[PDB]
Amino acid sequence: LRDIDLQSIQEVRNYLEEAKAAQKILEKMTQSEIDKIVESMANAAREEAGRLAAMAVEETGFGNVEDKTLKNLFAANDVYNSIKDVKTVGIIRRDEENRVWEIAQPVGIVAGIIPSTNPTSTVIFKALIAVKARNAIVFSPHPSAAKCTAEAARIMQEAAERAGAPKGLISCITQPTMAATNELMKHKLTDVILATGGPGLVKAAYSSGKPAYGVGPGNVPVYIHESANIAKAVQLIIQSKTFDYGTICASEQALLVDESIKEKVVAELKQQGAYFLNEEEKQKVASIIMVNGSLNAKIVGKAPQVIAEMAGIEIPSDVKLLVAEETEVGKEYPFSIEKLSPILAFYIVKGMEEASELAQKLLEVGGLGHTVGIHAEDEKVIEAYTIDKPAGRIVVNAGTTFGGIGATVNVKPSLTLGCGAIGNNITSDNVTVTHLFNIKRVAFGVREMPKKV
Amino acid sequence: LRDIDLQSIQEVRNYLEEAKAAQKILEKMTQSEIDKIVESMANAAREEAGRLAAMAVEETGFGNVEDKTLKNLFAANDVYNSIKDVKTVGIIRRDEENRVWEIAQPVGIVAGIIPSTNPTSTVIFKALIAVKARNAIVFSPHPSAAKCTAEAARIMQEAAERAGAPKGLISCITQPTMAATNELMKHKLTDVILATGGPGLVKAAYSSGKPAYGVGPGNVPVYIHESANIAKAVQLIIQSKTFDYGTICASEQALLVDESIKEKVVAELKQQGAYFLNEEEKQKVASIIMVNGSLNAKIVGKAPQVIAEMAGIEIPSDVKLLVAEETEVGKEYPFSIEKLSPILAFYIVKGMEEASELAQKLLEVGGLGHTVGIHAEDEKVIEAYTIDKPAGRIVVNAGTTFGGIGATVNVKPSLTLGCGAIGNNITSDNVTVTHLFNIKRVAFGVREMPKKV
Amino acid sequence: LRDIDLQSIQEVRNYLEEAKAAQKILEKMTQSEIDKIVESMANAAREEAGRLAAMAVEETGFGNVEDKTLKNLFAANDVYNSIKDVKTVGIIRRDEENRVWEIAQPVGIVAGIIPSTNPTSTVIFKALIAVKARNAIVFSPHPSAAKCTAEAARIMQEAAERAGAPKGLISCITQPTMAATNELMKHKLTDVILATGGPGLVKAAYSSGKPAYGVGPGNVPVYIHESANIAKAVQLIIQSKTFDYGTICASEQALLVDESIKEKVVAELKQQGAYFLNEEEKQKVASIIMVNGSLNAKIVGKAPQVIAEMAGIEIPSDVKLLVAEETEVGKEYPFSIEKLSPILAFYIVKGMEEASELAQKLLEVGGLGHTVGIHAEDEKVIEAYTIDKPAGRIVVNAGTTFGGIGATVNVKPSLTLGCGAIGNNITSDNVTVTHLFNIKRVAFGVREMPKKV
Amino acid sequence: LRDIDLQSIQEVRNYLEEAKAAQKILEKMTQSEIDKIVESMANAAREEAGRLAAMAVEETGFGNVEDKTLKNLFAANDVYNSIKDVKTVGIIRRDEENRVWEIAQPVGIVAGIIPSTNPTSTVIFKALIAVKARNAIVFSPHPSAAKCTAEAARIMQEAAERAGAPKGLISCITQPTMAATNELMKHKLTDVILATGGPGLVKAAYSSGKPAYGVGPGNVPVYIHESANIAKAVQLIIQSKTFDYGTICASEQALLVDESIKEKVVAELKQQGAYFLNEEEKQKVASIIMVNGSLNAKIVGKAPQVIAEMAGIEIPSDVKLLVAEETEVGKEYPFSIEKLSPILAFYIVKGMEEASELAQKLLEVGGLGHTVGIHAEDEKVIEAYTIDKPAGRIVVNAGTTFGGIGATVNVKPSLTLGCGAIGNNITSDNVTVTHLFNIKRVAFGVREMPKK
Ligand SMILES: [Mg+2]
Ligand SMILES: [Mg+2]
Ligand SMILES: [Mg+2]
Ligand SMILES: [Mg+2]
Repeated sequence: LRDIDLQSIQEVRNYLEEAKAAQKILEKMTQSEIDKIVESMANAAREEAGRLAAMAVEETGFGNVEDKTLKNLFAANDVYNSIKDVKTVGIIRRDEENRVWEIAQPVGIVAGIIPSTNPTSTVIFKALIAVKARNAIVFSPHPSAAKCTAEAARIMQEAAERAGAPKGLISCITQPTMAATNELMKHKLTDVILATGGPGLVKAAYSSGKPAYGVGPGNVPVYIHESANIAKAVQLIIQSKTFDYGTICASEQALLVDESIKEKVVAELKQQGAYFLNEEEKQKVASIIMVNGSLNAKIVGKAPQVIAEMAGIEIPSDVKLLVAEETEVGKEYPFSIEKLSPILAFYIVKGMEEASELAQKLLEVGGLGHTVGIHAEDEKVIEAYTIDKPAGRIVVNAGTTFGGIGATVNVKPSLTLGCGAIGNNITSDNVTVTHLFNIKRVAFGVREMPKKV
Repeated sequence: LRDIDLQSIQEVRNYLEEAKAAQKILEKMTQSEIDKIVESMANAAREEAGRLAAMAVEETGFGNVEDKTLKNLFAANDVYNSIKDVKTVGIIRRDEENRVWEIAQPVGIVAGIIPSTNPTSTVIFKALIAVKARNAIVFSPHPSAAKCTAEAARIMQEAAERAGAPKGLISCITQPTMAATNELMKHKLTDVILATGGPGLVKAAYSSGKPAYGVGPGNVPVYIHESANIAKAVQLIIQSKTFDYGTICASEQALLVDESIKEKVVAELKQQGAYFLNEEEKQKVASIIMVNGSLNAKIVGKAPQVIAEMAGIEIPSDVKLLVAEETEVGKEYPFSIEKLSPILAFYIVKGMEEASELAQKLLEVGGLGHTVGIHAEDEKVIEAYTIDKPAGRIVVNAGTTFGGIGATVNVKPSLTLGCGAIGNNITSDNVTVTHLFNIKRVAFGVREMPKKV
Repeated sequence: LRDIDLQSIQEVRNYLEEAKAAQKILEKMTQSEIDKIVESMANAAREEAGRLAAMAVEETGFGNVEDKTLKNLFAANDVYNSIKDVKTVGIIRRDEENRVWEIAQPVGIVAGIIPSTNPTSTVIFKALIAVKARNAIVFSPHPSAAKCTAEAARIMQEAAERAGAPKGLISCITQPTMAATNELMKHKLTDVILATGGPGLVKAAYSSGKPAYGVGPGNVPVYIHESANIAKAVQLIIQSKTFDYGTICASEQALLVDESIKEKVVAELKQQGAYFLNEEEKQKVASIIMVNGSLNAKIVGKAPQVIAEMAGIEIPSDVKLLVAEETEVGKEYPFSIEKLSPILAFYIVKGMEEASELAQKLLEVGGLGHTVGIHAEDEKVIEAYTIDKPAGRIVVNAGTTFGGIGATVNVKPSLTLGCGAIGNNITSDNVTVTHLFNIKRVAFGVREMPKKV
Repeated sequence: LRDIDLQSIQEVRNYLEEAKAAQKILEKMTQSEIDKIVESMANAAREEAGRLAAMAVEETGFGNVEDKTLKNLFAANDVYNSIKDVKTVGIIRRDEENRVWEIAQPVGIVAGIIPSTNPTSTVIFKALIAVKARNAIVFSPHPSAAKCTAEAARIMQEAAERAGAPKGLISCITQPTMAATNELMKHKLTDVILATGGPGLVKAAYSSGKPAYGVGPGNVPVYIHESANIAKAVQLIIQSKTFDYGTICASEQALLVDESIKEKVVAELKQQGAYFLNEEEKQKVASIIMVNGSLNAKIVGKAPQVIAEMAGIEIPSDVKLLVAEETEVGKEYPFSIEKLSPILAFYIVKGMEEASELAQKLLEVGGLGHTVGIHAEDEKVIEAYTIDKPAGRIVVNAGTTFGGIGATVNVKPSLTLGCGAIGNNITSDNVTVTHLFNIKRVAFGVREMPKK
């Protein structure tokens, strides 16, 4: 075979056949044996966190090395700790009085689609949950992130083998193509797809004929209520928003601010490193946010100074993020969409009801089912505001990046955030190890069936 | 007539838009208002169980009215009782230690695909679980069951309306066509597909671009170990196998019997109404079990006497099931496949190990992930036999029809039995109300994110 | 509004069924009855040519009324004269020495796809050749020209009918949709597709499952050799290029001019109304020629003054066309593409070999198999230049608009110009009446077949 | 084996790229150089006719070696003779009074789809007409005839190359797959599809995005009018019908016979080797004509004795064809469909009018646009009968096999019989060399364009 599309198809087929053999071997191991493999994988991810981070920044041009290192550690530490004690081998629950017990059943071979924004960390995370549940996994990288994705996969497989795992358990397409992605998603041997990517790739996953856990995009609106701790709220928002220069789907995109505290919030934002664009600077930044009707890849995950330069504006070197005041919401209004960069929209609101109506509109521009935030000290207000928001993660008094993924609030640590039915997803959960094994129920007859009505 | 396809598309579009408006109204109600609607629906199903049963037998030619009535009552009583106390409105859980509230979120509009074998009971089952989780539902019948399916939906909607539900909540396609099925599965307003049907239609649901809960087919092997109470085992098996003349996917298809108790088992089966075919009779029956290389629809749900007539053999009028001693397994051995009728294969085995190898082979002929059975009093044998069977329902000392669906063993009452990844499904659960709402998590800041490494 | 797609499908189905019935009636008529019908149609077109021209300019904003009026007359007169004496009924050829005779066989129902640039004239031309060949025809308009296209079809039907034609012989989709176009191209009653449109629609026609005659796009290069009558060649070029403000695919897009007459040709161009853009103005005009990577629709068929304003430059009010001197060819050099407007590129060449090289490059930019031109009085040069050019119409000493369609050179009058295999078409012919009937051959035994080798 | 699909796709891409290069070199040759290449090809086909015939019978199980040898010679002789003097290089026509020239332009690369019934003869025919028009051609065989089809191709290429043709001009997919068929039909470099096969491949060819010449199936009804020379009609009918055991699409499938001569026709048929089935025998043969609502592949191109064994009937050795009297027409009546084997239907009619009505109904069962036949000496009846038949080939006083392909009546020699719009084809012509080059017209200004 000479041509790269055919070669990539053959490569996927080889990987899946090898994965099938590897998973048969893995399924026979004890819980201790599995847990030892997962622990070794987590240890290698930890050791390799910085180096993988630097590969990703260099290859993709997104983000910064210190934050990608922390993203990798989040996968190596937080994800690992949330699954290390989960029972995944044999009988995992007995219910003596109902005369049922539950047996864990691996799904088999998982197809992992990896994003360009979180390439190495998503590999670490998916490799850990897949292998803990006793599956093999075959990865498909984004073409912009092919080399670092593959290196992360190799490190996981080699760490797994050192602890006794079989060859071919963890693999990665080396030459990404549409043909190979299509083969991986539709192949006979593929059992479950974990599709972490854009809406089109997720749509393909749910068109594949295979069971799939997809995600949806975010466009996270955050309400700062007049009861907020303003300095703390601003601190949390800025740390979350500028993390890896805004590459995570759960990051803040718009602030909705009660008019009674707007002056204080602005001053606090400015003090903590935000640059407020004037009407002319806003137009110039706006004109590079979108090209040809969608987000400009060239601003994704870029420092505020790089964005400033691209837009032809002039800012201080210590600026942490750009902010623009906004009144409108929609695709024709670039500051109201998901920006995946250190840029925030700033909407003034009269109170909670106007905030909710704006939040609903912003979610409808490419954020349904994903994440919202609120900063407030009034529980009544928090309860009334949050109850009807279409998001699987409703983050209170925390940065939405770190809350969404379960770093700083107690949802399951994950880099695959299901957006529920409203987001065209099978679940609203943070996807984790329990999504990658089936439960079999052994159940005894305890009632008699009548055969007369 | 030329344009029934276009009219059926239009009808789907009308139902979904009416379903959209209805669900919005439903979603605003209290738990008690929802529960009153569900209760009224259950009551009406109970009252109409016999009339729906009769419509289904006459229209499809499958089964008998007594058993179909019981099947409807299973949906009206067992399913109702298993969901009536489930919380589905608002905050369903507050986790004070983890600082997380769980909010129940309806998926929206469910597309319910209905099989020709369990037409009215599946409608009852799906309508109850859909409405209890605060959804609208649009049904799609098999063409050979369009009238009884639509009548069951009509009765569910009228019952719901009587107790306060909005018009348009529950609807059913009246003119089934490929175009309409396609429209329903792919339409922008459809949120989740419940696909109960053949592997073809389920594959279509997982190809639709939408989240789906599919099923897989059964081909249930049942092991009678030498330790079994033989009279009781045979009774449970015959009651289950002949229920509705064998139309339920969980019903027994092959018995695997320890040689040491073969003669007793055969004699007990004969005593309880089984007719063992001789070699000439076997071959005549085998000829009408499949046409092309697939199950012959004309024997599905037929009394033994009808089948005898079809195969041109004669049998006593009191015969309850046909049995055929067999040694081979494969698509080309018609007695080893799923027969969906009162025909049972009979395999002799030396012990448990040989039983497992045959069970495994039978499941591979179109039963993976579905159901298995075993009859035994030796607990260690039970434990050893059951641990490695690829079936979501592993039924011990009960009829597999009634065990699988949760009538006589404690799995969730359901007529949509997921077969997990091994059967191309997103779950191995008995599908129930918890599969039709997403959980949103309101989660408070409880940890700090480290700024550096 | 929601169901306009479904209504348009039903509309197509009605038209096709009525056309089938109409065509059956028409096929039984004599040659003289057919010719009377065709004559009536042509007279009606001749009478309506001005009115339909004004409708098309009004609805599409392309071109001008005087030139569209002449375009309609081309179809009502030239096309009509080229077919009125063609034999299309019964035996059309007798070969007595070969013992064979030919019988004309109508193709049946023709699907005619109509462009936005030539909406009324293409309808006239197609209706004439279809009915002359004893076919029915169902038209599909471009959306931006639906009204004037439908009105042209109506006038043709009513004229046919006045002369004795059946109802439903000529029809037109009134609400164009993708669904209707698809239905028309693929319907079981559709016999032959005339696809006059962009490469996307023609590709759809060759993917329809049906026999199709398509076109390709033009990008016509014209060589002015030093032997040319310069005043006459510039006059021919200008009249052709500015006709309907350059909407026709066969219109000149680039001039290739011998260095030795460069100054004379430039001067002659200016004298006859050409405005040569300077570097400043070039860049401004280029900015509006392409939006995204394709031709800007807003310049199509616009007077040079409109284009000047759009580009924000000032030109004298008597300017008939803009000209830009160029050296590069390719899809990123906007002056080298097909411009469908009164803009002309202008290349200097040392002589014939460099002219050929450039013409080949220019046709590769979206003109393959369509049209080329040369002005020259040297016969040897004409022969050597034309022999190897990939164009079905090779126009000598004439404007290419009028030449390509057969107004001023002797190719068959047509508005559907096949670009041959090189342009992804079944023919390189100017499509006309002989493409719309099949020939049947009645042939007698004249030789004996050997029985043995 | 797992990835033969991928290998076959790569093979197609290699052939197309080499085809491209080859055609570019071929296009520069003189008419004289082209004609020498074509002649050399036709010579080699002639020499290899018997050998190819034996391979095809062995590989496919269809027909017999003698008739297949004749079929290959028809391509090597009749097709060659019909194209060898056609002008195809450069300027092919000049017109001083209209001031127009015509230049022949090769289509480029031809994808030739080859049926299982005529596998080697169709390769010879398509290669000759494609290379004569100065094209390259890539063949796609039916899986049942892969080896003999590739060998026919190899022989043409070798012969062409001996006479100076470039490498890669003529090629053939060696392992047929769906993937490879799809690739060849849809590839960027493919210019024209010649689709000779069942309605399904033909549909795929007109669904490919590419210009295509398809065929349609035959179901040829033949009318024997009371004015016919009966002994001669029967002979022509039997020789045509039994040729290669009935594998050619133009072959007779049903006789429509004037009541007034019925007895003589029956007697004459029997005398010339026909076996008339009794009612019981008819039911048994009917039972194996159709399998699963379509023509049973297992009777295609089989001797009548072989068909007799399959049906459980007993017939003499010297029988040449089976005949059944029939009254009904439709898919539910196996004797009324296209049988591609030495089986004929026998209908009695009162006269021409019932014959036409019957002929129309038989064509609507899978024969539209293809071929029809009549045997008669009354010129007026011939004219009256033929004028309204929807067939591109209307064969008079000849066997329809040999008439339809142009062996024994003057239509262009061809094994790709277009069935017109009524047969879902772009033409009703016997496809030949002129369908494989475009005409470019060099045309001079002769008129002025006005205003108002
Ligand atoms: Mg699998
Ligand atoms: Mg929705
Ligand atoms: Mg037709
Ligand atoms: Mg080409």
